[PDB]
Amino acid sequence: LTAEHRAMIQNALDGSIIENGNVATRDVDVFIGACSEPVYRIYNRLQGYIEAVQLQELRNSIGWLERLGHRKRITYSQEVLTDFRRQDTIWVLALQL
Amino acid sequence: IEAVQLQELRNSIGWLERLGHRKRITYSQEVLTDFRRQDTIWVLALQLPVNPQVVWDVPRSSIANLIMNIATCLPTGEYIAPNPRISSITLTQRITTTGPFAILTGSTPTAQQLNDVRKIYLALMFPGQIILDLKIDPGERMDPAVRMVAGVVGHLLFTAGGRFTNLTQNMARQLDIALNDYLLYMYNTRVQVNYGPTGEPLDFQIGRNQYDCNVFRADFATGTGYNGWATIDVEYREPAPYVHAQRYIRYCGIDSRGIGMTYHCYNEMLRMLVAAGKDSEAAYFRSMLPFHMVRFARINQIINEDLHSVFSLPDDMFNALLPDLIAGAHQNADPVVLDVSWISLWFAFNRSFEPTHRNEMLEVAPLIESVYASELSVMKVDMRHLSLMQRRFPDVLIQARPSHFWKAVLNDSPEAVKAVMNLSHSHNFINIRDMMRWVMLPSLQPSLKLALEEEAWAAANDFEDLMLTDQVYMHRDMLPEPRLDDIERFRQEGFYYTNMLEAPPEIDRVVQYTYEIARLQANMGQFRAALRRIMDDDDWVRFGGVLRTVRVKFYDARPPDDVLQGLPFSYDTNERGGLAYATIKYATETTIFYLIYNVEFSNTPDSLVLINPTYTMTKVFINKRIVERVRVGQILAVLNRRFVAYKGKMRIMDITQSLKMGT
Amino acid sequence: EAYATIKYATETTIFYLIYNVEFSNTPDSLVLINPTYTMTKVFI
Amino acid sequence: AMLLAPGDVIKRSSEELKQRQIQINLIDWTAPIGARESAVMLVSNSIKDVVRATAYFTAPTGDPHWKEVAREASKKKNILAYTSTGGDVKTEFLHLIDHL
Amino acid sequence: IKTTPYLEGDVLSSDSGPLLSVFALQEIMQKVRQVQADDVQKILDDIKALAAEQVYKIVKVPSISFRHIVMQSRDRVLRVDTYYEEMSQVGDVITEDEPEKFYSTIIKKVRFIRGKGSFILHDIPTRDHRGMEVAEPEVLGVEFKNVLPV
Repeated sequence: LTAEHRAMIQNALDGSIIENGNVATRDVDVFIGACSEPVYRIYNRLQGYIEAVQLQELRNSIGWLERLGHRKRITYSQEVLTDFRRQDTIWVLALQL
Repeated sequence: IEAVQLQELRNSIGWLERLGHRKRITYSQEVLTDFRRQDTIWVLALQLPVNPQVVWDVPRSSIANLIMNIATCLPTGEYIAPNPRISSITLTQRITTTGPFAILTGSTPTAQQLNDVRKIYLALMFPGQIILDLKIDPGERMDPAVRMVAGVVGHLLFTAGGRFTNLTQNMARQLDIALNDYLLYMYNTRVQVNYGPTGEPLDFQIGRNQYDCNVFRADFATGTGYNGWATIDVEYREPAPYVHAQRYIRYCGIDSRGIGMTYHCYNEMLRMLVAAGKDSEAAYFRSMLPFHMVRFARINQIINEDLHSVFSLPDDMFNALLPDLIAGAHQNADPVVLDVSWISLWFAFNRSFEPTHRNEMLEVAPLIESVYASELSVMKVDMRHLSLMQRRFPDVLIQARPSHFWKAVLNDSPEAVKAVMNLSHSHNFINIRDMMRWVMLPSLQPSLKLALEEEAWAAANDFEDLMLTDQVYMHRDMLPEPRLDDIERFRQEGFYYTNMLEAPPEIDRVVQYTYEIARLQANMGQFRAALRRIMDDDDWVRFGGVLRTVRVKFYDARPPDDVLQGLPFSYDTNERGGLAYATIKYATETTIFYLIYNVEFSNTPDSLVLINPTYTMTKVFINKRIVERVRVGQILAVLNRRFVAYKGKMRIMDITQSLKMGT
Repeated sequence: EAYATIKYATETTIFYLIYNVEFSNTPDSLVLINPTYTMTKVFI
Repeated sequence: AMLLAPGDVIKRSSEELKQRQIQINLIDWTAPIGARESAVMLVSNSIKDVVRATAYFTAPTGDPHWKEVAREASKKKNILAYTSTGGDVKTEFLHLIDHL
Repeated sequence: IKTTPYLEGDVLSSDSGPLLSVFALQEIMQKVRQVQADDVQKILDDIKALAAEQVYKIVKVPSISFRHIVMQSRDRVLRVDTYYEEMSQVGDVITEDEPEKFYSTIIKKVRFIRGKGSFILHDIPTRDHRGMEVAEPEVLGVEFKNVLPV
């Protein structure tokens, strides 16, 4: 390339700023990139499921696990019942219990 | 220092005596005798009645305040058995009945048992900051009876609900399950039972007459199944020396301000056992009750007496700590959770904490808190002044973020503050919004350090004064050399040289390079070629835009070739086929030098002459008069400042060394 | 610090400079910033 | 429920231990009727059984393999521990096993 | 007041053990470390050192301010200010890439300019003239002992 085109390329590349957003009242960073259509569709569906599951499903899953542990006279670990509420962890629920 | 502040000294010593009569157990020495003079001069560098808000306005600092409080106020102690001389006696006297209590008793602890017991006691010292959770290993084997007895004793040892808690919901439910399991282990004769419709634990009635033991199920709204059952625990009295710790905490509703009193939960528990039909542990608890009561009374005393400082939680925080935990979303106060075993509860039940010696750092706490407050105020004023300075000069100071400002201001600080803030920010995170909220807060602690920093920032507003400048130029010149042919002429004359400019160059015949232009040239590989091309025309190039640091040196012999051939930038060729051909560092070490050659060194000309002629590149124009050629006839003109001093018999004094010396 | 010590050369390098013309589109690898004086010559 | 005790006392106590149909495993060094008399499963001194064990009994004796077993038993978090109080070892151990 | 014996290994003991405060500090640090994963004596002694911090200092003679250099000619000499030379090396290399280094260097320079001027005179040395009392040349801020003989 020439001088003007390379300068324009660098100016365009330096303009990809990073914005701060929220997911389940937790901080995330969002930016702009390029990807194909179906791959982006699958990724967006996965992100939407991750956002949607955080509200109701996994809390009921943890409660049901605790109830089963209460019935079977077995006490579960402290992590699997209290890391639910920890701030700096996102718990993706791939297997609804 | 010239001002008069006797009233401040009287207020400070009044605060001393206020804390002294509040803490009359250990503080006795008072220093009014020295203050009643008129010869010596005191300095009030620090102010004693520190505003508490300044240590709580900083975001996410609960862990740091707790750790510093426990470092500065926690005494040491020992753990004794409920009755001594039981190690030597045979266990045939110790065990006489049958049951989980009989099988458990007569045991001997290990090191981990004592560690867990002291962890339980430490958790009991702090009502809300420290919470307990059960440590469960999936791959272990354990007798049921220890779990049974641990549940039935931990249902009584700790407290839950009411106004404050030191338990999680997990341990509450586990203890309820263990109590339910214990109540239905049938080793003695049979007792009629009647179960309820729903299936939560403890929902049944026992005895010949039905007893609703489902009230014993844990609930944090009122705290029915533990020591907080319908008993007042927090109260208020005559105002404390600290304006944020007006509360007084008591466990069993008792106060020595009397032997043989009980409370509601213990009587209810004993009635529950006597309804269950097991009298052995009933008589056991009946015998052991006074030891339990006296240990709670004296741990109440040590909690209310020693741990009262500025680092204790404020009243609003203490009140709001529990509903935030119930809701499930922590806002500003985050307790830390401590793991513990099963058997630990019973062995902590039998033992009692017996403090023997106090912490040796208790006497010097006010100095530490005042220093901490002053340091935080200094950080606030540094934040404000850096923000204003960045706003003042946009073209020569680069834009930044509050996080970078915080890192820079925390790097240069006493390392106690650095360590505690690092621990606090590692435990809980921060954000830009919290930093903005902190910086627009108006709370400040007046101090000598604050005024000194403010006036120094006022004196340092001139960027050109503090050896930061952008008037750097590159130009090819021939470095002059001493003639050295005539020794008498070299002695008569002298060699004086510098790279300093008496005036900046012309407006024209010069170009300007910024960061992005040089970066583009380096990426394309046309930087040095362009510099050589523009130097061929006998012109100057200025590296403006960003402030640089300039060193200054003096020399007599020839200086090394580094400072003669110094370059404002550094060039580094990168790997082939990358994003750019080479990278540049736009600012490196830049030295201005003054060459004043010694005359006697002409006797050994190897220290003066070079081999071939050379060129010097860098040039700096600075407006200050750093080096001046002055006639001796005016050399006394510098004497124009007025100084004041004292006498040898006069003595300066400060309240810090007076307070730390003790008796 | 009998004023100074000299040692004879550790090694002298005989170089042949053949600049590739393909590098002509990318300067600063074939050009200097000042006129430069070379000293060592070796006769074989 | 099982215990760890040095082999010296168990070598002597094996007859009354077998009388109570308690399983036995050692390593040498050179009227109302109930279901079972005692709840003890076995008594052993082997290092391999410490992972399954739930209690141990210490006594002043000579055994080259008691040090490691005692230390590994003490390593566990929540395990029952009993100590000798002098006097007669035989009656003390018998009372401890029967009353367990 | 002696603690009840406890079993370690297979032997009883009655040792006091470590201090409660040291145990609390180290266990809190361990909890923080295991939280952030996925020496306490140093911080205690550093708290003790911070307890005795001093902001100012007392001096006997003011720091030197100006100095002079001969020029091999009797008519003129060279006067330089020692403050600029001393303050020149206190900084650090500045790069635009990391603003934190730049602002940390600026903060360090401000701390230096604060700390250099924090001094208090106590008792200056002085000599007696024929009728009055005059201070010694050492207390002044100008050094010219090496230019007098020329």
